[PDB]
Amino acid sequence: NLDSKVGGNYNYLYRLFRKSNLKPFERDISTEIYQAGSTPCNGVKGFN
Amino acid sequence: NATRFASVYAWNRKRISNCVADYSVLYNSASFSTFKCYGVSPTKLNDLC
Repeated sequence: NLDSKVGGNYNYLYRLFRKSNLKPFERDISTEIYQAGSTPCNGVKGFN
Repeated sequence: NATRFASVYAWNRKRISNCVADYSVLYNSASFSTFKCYGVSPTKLNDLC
């Protein structure tokens, strides 16, 4: 009833993909482009 | 690589079992115009049964 907006609220961000799972007491604030999996895509958009 | 394929309505369903599936050759062969998967990454298929 507050944070929800019509058409989606893009102000909140979350990291969906990463190379490896983080350990406890470990965080990632980096918004830089990283590889989304084990596919040799070099992080660039495309190639799944 | 077969000569002829079935029609879009006539499409044949081939059952594949009891063998090894190597998808690293088809990905690096550059024999496809486009390659896309749904819900599962292609390189993970090598570690999945």
